[PDB]
Amino acid sequence: GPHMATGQDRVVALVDMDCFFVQVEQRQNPHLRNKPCAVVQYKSWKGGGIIAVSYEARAFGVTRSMWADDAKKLCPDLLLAQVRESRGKANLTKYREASVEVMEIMSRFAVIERASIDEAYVDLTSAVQERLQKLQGQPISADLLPSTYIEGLPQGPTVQKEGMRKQGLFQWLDSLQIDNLTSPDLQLTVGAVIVEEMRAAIERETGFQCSAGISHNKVLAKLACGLNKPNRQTLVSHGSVPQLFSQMPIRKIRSLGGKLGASVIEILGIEYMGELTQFTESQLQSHFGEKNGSWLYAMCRGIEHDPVKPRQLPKTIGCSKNFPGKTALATREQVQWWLLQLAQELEERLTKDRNDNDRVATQLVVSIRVQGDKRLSSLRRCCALTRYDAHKMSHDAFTVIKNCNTSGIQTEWSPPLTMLFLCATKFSAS
DNA sequence: ATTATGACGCT
DNA sequence: AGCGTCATA
Ligand SMILES: [Ca+2]
Ligand SMILES: [Mg+2]
Ligand SMILES: [Mg+2]
Repeated sequence: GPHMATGQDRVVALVDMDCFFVQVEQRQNPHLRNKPCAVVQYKSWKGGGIIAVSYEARAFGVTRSMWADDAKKLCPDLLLAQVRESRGKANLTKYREASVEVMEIMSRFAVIERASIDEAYVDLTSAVQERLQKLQGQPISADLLPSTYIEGLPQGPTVQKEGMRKQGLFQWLDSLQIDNLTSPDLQLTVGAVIVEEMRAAIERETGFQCSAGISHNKVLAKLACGLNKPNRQTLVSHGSVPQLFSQMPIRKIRSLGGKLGASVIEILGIEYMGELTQFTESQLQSHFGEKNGSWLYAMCRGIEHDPVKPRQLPKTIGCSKNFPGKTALATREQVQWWLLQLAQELEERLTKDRNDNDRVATQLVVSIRVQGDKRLSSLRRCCALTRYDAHKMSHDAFTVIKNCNTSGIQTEWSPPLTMLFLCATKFSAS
């Protein structure tokens, strides 16, 4: 009743760049614009592995993780851009720098949490309040929401996509009560107005297009963002949740796409998020633990409290290379040479990070994989990171891992190494 | 032979 | 600490 929290206290958005690495390459090379194209890494093995795909190329069935040679079978005219290679390995600097461009623009509008290289959560609660004041009970025009979808509308008693969008928008705005500054639906709507403006700014100042979700929390905002891509934004109201969740596979909700989601489905014998409402909080805790159970109980009702953390910079700076199949490292000279290549890229990124961001990493984490192990990482060891020097870091990395060498011969390395990873962590102000 | 990352949870 | 899970291009 009057004491039941509805999780409508905040306005939260999730902004996600459309086919990000592709857009970075298309800005640089106009010949790639408005074409089926993809970004690939390496080239020798099956034409390279695809890591990003334009919407034009997706229409042919091209996807992430596909070999370019196979993608070319679906899309003969597919254009490719290759990730830069430095020191024998893929180098993602261009994309990291493009990400910074976008994150800095978003930060002008509100506090953001960097969620990945191409997405950020935005806490719009305060900005919405401000804007509501300037508004002075004034109605919100559809013209202010030119790329917004209202999930679940239109409904009730045109055959084009943009027509449906506008019909839904009209029904929503027609129902809106603007004299109530505390109406959660109004708050979301003003949130959407602001996100339109943020998205226009990103495009104007970078050339990049993105999509966005606007709701009352991070999980719903993230889900909303994916509902209408590319180049559009979607508002998911509290009221829209029961219908939305009634047919939403559990695995679509962030954090349930893996083993836990699978167990929820298996143990409870359900398929859709909405079916969770029929269990008690204690029942859910009994199966999935205290934390996950409480989270599930609230989430299936559209409620979640994870804050947008004020963090625009990554917490770690890492460098990784796989050495698949026959390329696995089997000699000490090999292992040392590659530890050095990695350490050299790490040093470059760390030094730049110190100058830009006034901080210094203090821990070096070294991880390897050995041939045969099914896990992504076989062994993780840490040592002190006291100086930004590539020769030192690589020597230290070798020191922490050298005991892994089963070989009776000092010069040989067995079992061969299929992955090396150096990560700088535990930053302190400087 | 997806790869190269990056955040957070468990014990 | 070191391992595991889930997620990004
Ligand atoms: Ca994206
Ligand atoms: Mg993304
Ligand atoms: Mg993606």
